[PDB]
Amino acid sequence: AEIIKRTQDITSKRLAITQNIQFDFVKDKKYNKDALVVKMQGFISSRTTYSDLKKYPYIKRMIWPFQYNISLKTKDSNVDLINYLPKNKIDSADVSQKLGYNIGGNFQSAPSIGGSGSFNYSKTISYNQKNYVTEVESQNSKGVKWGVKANSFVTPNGQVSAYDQYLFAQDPTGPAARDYFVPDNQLPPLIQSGFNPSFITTLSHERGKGDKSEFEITYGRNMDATYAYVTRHRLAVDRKHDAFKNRNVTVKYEVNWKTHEVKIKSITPK
Amino acid sequence: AEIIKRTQDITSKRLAITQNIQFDFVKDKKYNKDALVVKMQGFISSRTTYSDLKKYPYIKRMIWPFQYNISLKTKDSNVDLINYLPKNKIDSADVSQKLGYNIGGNFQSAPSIGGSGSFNYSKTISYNQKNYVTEVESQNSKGVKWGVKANSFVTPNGQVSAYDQYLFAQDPTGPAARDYFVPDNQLPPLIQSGFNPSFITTLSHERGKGDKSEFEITYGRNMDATYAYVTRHRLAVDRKHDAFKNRNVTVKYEVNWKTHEVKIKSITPK
Amino acid sequence: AEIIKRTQDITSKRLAITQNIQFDFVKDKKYNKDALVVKMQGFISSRTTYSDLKKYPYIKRMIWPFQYNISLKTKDSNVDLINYLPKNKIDSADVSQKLGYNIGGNFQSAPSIGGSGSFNYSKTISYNQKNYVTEVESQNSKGVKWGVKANSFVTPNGQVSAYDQYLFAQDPTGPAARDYFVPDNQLPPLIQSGFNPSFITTLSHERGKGDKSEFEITYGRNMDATYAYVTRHRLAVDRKHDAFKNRNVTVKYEVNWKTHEVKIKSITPK
Amino acid sequence: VTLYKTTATADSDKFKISQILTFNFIKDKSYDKDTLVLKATGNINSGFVKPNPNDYDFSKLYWGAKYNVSISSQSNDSVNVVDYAPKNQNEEFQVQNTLGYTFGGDISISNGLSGGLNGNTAFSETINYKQESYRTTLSRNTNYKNVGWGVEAHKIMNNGWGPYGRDSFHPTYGNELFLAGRQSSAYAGQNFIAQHQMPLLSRSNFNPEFLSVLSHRQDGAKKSKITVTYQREMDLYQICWNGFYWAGANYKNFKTRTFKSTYEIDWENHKVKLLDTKETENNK
Amino acid sequence: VTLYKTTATADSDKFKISQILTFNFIKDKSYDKDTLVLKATGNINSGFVKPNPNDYDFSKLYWGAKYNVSISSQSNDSVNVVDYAPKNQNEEFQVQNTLGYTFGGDISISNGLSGGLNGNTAFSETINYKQESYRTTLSRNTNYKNVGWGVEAHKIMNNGWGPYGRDSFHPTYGNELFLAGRQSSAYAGQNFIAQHQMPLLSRSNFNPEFLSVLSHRQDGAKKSKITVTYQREMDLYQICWNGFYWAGANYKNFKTRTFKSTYEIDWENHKVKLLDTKETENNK
Amino acid sequence: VTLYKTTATADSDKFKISQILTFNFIKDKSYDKDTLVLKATGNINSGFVKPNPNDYDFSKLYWGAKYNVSISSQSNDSVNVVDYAPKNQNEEFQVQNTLGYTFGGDISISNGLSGGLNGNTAFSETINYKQESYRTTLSRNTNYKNVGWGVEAHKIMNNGWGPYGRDSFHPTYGNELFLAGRQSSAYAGQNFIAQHQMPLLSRSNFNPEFLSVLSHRQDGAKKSKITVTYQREMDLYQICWNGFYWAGANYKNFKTRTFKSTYEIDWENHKVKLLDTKETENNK
Amino acid sequence: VTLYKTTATADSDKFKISQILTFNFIKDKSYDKDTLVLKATGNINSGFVKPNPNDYDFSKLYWGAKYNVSISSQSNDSVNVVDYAPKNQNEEFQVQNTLGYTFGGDISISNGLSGGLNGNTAFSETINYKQESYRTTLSRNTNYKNVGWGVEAHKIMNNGWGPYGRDSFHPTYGNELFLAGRQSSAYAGQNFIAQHQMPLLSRSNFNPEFLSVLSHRQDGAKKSKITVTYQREMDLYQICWNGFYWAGANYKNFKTRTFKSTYEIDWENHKVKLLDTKETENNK
Repeated sequence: AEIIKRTQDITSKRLAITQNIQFDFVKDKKYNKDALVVKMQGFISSRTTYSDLKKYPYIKRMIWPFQYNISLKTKDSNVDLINYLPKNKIDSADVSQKLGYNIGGNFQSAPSIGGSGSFNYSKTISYNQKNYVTEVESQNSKGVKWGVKANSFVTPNGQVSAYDQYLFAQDPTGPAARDYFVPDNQLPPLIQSGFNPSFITTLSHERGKGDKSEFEITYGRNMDATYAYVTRHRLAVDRKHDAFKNRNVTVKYEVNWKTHEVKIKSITPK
Repeated sequence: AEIIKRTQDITSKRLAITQNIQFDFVKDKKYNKDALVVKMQGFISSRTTYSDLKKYPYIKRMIWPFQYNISLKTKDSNVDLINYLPKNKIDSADVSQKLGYNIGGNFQSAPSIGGSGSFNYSKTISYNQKNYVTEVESQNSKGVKWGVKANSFVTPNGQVSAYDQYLFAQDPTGPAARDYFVPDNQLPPLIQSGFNPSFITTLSHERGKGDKSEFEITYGRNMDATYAYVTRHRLAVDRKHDAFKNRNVTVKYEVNWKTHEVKIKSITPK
Repeated sequence: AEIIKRTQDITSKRLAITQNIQFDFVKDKKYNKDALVVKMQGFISSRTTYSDLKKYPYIKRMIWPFQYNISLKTKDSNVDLINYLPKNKIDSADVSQKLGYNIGGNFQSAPSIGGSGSFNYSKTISYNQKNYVTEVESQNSKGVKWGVKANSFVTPNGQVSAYDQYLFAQDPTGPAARDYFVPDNQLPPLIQSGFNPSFITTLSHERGKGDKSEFEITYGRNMDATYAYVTRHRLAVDRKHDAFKNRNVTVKYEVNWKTHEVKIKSITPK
Repeated sequence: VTLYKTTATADSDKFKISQILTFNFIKDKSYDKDTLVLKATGNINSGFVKPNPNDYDFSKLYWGAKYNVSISSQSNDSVNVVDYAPKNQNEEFQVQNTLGYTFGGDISISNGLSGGLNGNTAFSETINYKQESYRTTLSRNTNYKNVGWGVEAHKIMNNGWGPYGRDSFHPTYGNELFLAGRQSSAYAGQNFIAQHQMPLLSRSNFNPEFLSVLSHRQDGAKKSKITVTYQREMDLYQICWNGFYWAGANYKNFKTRTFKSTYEIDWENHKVKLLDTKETENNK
Repeated sequence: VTLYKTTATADSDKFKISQILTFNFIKDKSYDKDTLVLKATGNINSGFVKPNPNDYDFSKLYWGAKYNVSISSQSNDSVNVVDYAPKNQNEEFQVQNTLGYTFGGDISISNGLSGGLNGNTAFSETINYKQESYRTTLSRNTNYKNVGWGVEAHKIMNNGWGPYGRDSFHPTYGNELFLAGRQSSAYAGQNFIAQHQMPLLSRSNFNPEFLSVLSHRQDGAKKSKITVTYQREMDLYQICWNGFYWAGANYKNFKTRTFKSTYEIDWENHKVKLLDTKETENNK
Repeated sequence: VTLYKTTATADSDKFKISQILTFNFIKDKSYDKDTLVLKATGNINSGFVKPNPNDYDFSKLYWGAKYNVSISSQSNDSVNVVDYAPKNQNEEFQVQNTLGYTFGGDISISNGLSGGLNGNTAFSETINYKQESYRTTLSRNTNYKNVGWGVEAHKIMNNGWGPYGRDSFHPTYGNELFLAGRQSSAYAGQNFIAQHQMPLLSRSNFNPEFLSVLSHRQDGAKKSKITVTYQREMDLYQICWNGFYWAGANYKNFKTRTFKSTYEIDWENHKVKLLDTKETENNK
Repeated sequence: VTLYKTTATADSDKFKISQILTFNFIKDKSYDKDTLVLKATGNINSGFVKPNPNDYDFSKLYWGAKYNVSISSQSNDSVNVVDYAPKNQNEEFQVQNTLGYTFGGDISISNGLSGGLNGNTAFSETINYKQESYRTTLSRNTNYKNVGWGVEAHKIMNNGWGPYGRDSFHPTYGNELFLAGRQSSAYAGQNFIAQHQMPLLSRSNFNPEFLSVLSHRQDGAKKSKITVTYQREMDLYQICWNGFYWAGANYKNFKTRTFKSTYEIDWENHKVKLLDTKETENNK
């Protein structure tokens, strides 16, 4: 099964997103059609920033990536999406359930005679957690779209949900914006640094109906905003979900299925 | 070791049973005789149904498969059963046993002096359970018969035995027959949907004494019946074991050991 | 990839240190340069000794190896250190953290009614310990130096730190020096017998600029000193860290990169 | 053995249902028939509809409660379904039975001597098993020319509460499946659990991955037809405030969306071609 | 596929920083470009400075708090960074939720009868995860011609105390990172925890082991330049006696030492040669 | 090395005992003799007989308590039994010895002072092992021309009660093996435990799977005889009501059914043929 | 690479010490010297002597407390010891530090209201490690022409008591290593623990299994000499009754038995021949 590989790499200065894309043309002679494996990698900066509100400098704002956006799409009618990873799965958990009884007797030199009776129940559920969960948000024959969503985080007082409004806020350790929020060592890599996507799509292409197709690969972020300020000897914290949505870069690749040539057509934004 | 494969598939509309049979003729030149590996698969519907009694509509009846029946038999004197799976096995269990003592002393500023003495014993037995247990019910040189029997089920208040008469019954959530019995999500797949058998037999055949044999493969069910009704502000539940036995379909296959040909002869019922 | 092996072995009577060195010339035709894998093994005696102080015979001294010294160095500008093992690593630990609550009620026939409320926290950290930890103390293109340092020891009533000043001392079981210190069976092999080093360095060598290089391989010890004596029916224990440092033997090897010849040039001390 | 591959796809953009079919035609010299391994993948959207947050005393949401997939040949053709995956699971669980006994005595000295004796018998049982939000079992209509699966909502945990299902019934609070608070002082349309707390398959997309093995007679038609159906059953989950407490109710398959596609299978040339499609919208 | 190997090195003896670069040039006939797998190893000293034991009321030490490595090509050349290791970890942990209930009753007999009952509801959660002294995450400046990593002080345990970090803040005692005793009757320069109790990377040497994969156009220059930077950020940790108790403070990147080296890469002959170096000492 | 396979079978329809013998003849050039690997499988019914439910004060049942298999050659021939499986187990178990100590003191302050001191010493032992309903050990009659096995009822659990065996003896209640209730207000023939609660081998079918390796001299007879015996020992389990409580008793091998078959082994042509059979019914 | 094997043996029937030496001569074309892998096995009896049961107030036994093995070449020859096994262990153990905190309050109702508050802080440490009756470490005399090992009594458990060693010292009871009872009303020669309770190596036979790798110069002598020594140190363990309690004492290497054998190694023909032997009996 002969493979013909091509690579393309490009960065959006504006959004601080880097697409690292591998294109593997698969010449499977047992297969009815042209085939292409697209490996979608790279780096999407978290772009986590801390600032003072303009109009209200006393109010402190942390902007951070709640969700990372990844998709691959086409308009070419000759092209089909025939496989993709990862896919959505049915969640699983280990369960342990216990039922018990105790029946006791006793004698004392009071003198007294004592009886006793007892019943116990317990259930334990056990499961794996990820900082960010990866979900297929839509897919069809022409494309697929994923969302990598903030889920749950390890904190010194247990796990905390990403949807908890007091998240990342802290009792200020100084006057600056940063000090109103938890330090770097309490932030997950996907917020402290960013996301390294790893997605894959297999695409077929009908023969004898044209040599060229166009692929749109979109990387991006949905930023949340967390606000903190001090009033009346107490800390007030608030949260804006979907504060800045679809902060996305779209790169258009042109694929020639016959010459096995791959060109970058355009990028938005730069 | 050359193999010659044949397949047959057939369904009994009447009983909602499907036989998926693979026939593998084994030409082992190190072996003294003709050989045949019969792989017995398919789908036997649970046929779980809920109804009102005719004479007494207030009485609610759940009919369900207590046991699934599987067998393979022959009349050909030239044929021997030389292997089969699964076979009956000796049950095994992990045991953990503990013996201990405590000897305590104490002082109080009453003042008083106290003594203490204690002895502890505990035993834990640990083992695997299946919803349905598979047992060889009979076997000889001309055939073998299995019964896949209801055993034990996971319930929110521990495990429950299949022979528990109150099984599957519940405090009615409505007037209909179905509402007097536990929902689908509390039923095992072997009752909610049915059974996918997986059985194997190896058969030998003497040479130079005739080319043809007849095999009878029987799939089926033994249905139990669970009754529920409301009297005096209370639920009365009863159970009929072996309510409908040997609800079986028999398929006759003709095997030509020389031409490696396999034909369906007949089916009862249709 | 052809290998050309040479070995050298030598002992310093004075220090009771033995260098067992394997020299593997690697003729990798895919590689731009000459290559040499130096496997540094042998035996460094602990030289653990127990003595009476000269000036004060009542004071008992145990001398023991706190650290083992290992290094490999060169002056040949044509030679580069391109790999070495082991390397320094980031320590890792398993953590288990638990948060819980209890809410109780109770009734008594006094009659009385009772309530209860409770909160529990626990954290468990779990990790591996070595008697002696191996650290890269310095390394560059011309050499590398390791220190194998006393870390932690198993004793009754828990683990003890190597830096604990009362270490190895005991209530005397006799008048002799040895009796003031723990028996052999409570000493780790690295103190009771000694250290068997296992270190590796890969070295490159530029071509056409000279055939010969000189390597200095230094094995050795840093001895601590533990003092014990009896005063006023009580045991006084003291400790001198770095009592005898750099108790080292240095062996000069001459390597001819063309003839694949390896000679021992000198040894200090004998 | 010789192997021939191809693929076919079909979209219902309206229902957000999509079929990816992968075909492996196997010519096996030891076998008197043609073999076809057919992998069914793609997308079936849950059809999830958020509740209206403005709803006050009464509110409702729709959720993907069951997914049905089926693969069929025609009654008049020589094509049988000989094998498939997954099959119905004869479930297994681990049991631990413990019996325990303690006996002891105490003594106390004061002005007056005192004493005592304590004895007790413990027994218990622990069961260990796997729990899944959705369960996959075979369709009862499965036969020699048809295999189908139901991927149905099974054990759904609210928070520490549950597990709940499509028919969960509390005598007072009804079906608490997605009920946030029994006594919550909030809008009905805001008294559902958080979307993110709902199982993936109820609110997002199901990605099926089924397999089937079909057989075809060599003396049969060069071309035959295989019918693949992707379907979602949407349940109406609703809650209401009676003045004192909140109660819930789940109405099953209150909405249905079905995507049937028929494919022309060319057994001779090992090609496959989408022939017909059927998009059926049911509403109660 | 054909493979060509070489190595290059560069030392900053002054900073005790050293670079070992290992190069694998891959000619792959199925690929229209030149490939370069580049392993970056060697040494970056922590720059650790012991505190003065003679210091009485106030004292300070310096420790290696963060290490930065980066690998780059030039903006004007055809050389891209297509892959690397390690990548940012989407962290995973295990959760165990337990709900429990016990109910029971007691009785006792004498002249007069007595009784009772006890009932309790327990609930709890356990989380299980990996804890590391230093954490490695990607530099935000990473792009199509540059990859960089920050190996930063993460979770540092004093003894049973901690975990502490660069920004740990107690309202009274400040940053207790390396503070030995809150109420210690000792010299400030002797009230730091033992050197050996400090994490390896804070006091000793970091040995990086990073990987990068670079691509080069065949129509491009025969020779190009790759820039490799090894750097340490040293923090000023200080403690002081206010008369009643000890307090601590950590000042980040109060000192910096950077070793930048540029290598000439000969893509045609598969040779590599150290071209330029830059040793930068920053101090606050 | 050359290998020749064949099979032979023999049925006792009356006893519901059946023998499947599988033969592997091995010609090994490095060995001066003929080798025969002989696998013995098939069926031995337990002979289980249900109790009469109409029985009132006294009742009985029969159960398969032991299975005997043996494989033999003749004293006058050159055929030896050189190896077999399974062999007798030198059983292994895991042991945990724990010693523990706790010591503490308490204080209480009011107008008047109070105090105390508490101390305890715990010690214990835990053993971990495998428990099987039926046990397989070698027949004492095993020798150079004969191997035999006894698959005997070993550790049988009533419910939480047991383990019981063939000889279990309580001074009052006797053998409680299959006794349902000590004080049951029911018919004797209904006071046995449920059939399904009984071990598989007591009530159903034993499926043996034994192996033997036999050697034959090349100068010996072309043809020899191997004798294979399948046998069941049935125990009489009975219970009775004495007016106050129920008691039980187990009578061993009260019934016996034996199926002996002799096979002609043709060492030259590597054929096997059933020659003679013997069906022996013993009753006490 | 070419390999040549041989073996040599040597017995001291008197001491019940026996040497089995296995030799692998390796001709390696990539290596400028001759290689010899030498496995040393066989038997060294413990020299165990049972105590006299008739001994009343005082008694003694002898036990194998340490085993020494060594392999050597001659100072004048070209044969070096380049490698061996086993080597000294840098021991590893697992540590678990747990910190815990509980806080709670209670309330109760009567004529008068009552209350309370409970709070506590737990901490602990668990260590996990392997314990062996006898320990193997290298001889301090090991050098470039000699390797030796000491297999010494290490951690010996009486019953639940211990672990004890050669130098264990209780201020009153002395060394309790093999003392059965502190206050036993029995004969001294019957107040030792049971023979079977003693570790295997103290009372039975040590079976060494050591390995060494030796190198030989090609320009050296065709023939050289290797010296192998097997030795046992026997300790005198004694107990005595002082009138009130039993006390014990262990005297080390109170007896010694040594078996030294010299072998002629023919490097050219790859033969080995026992040359000389030396049997030394030491007694204190």
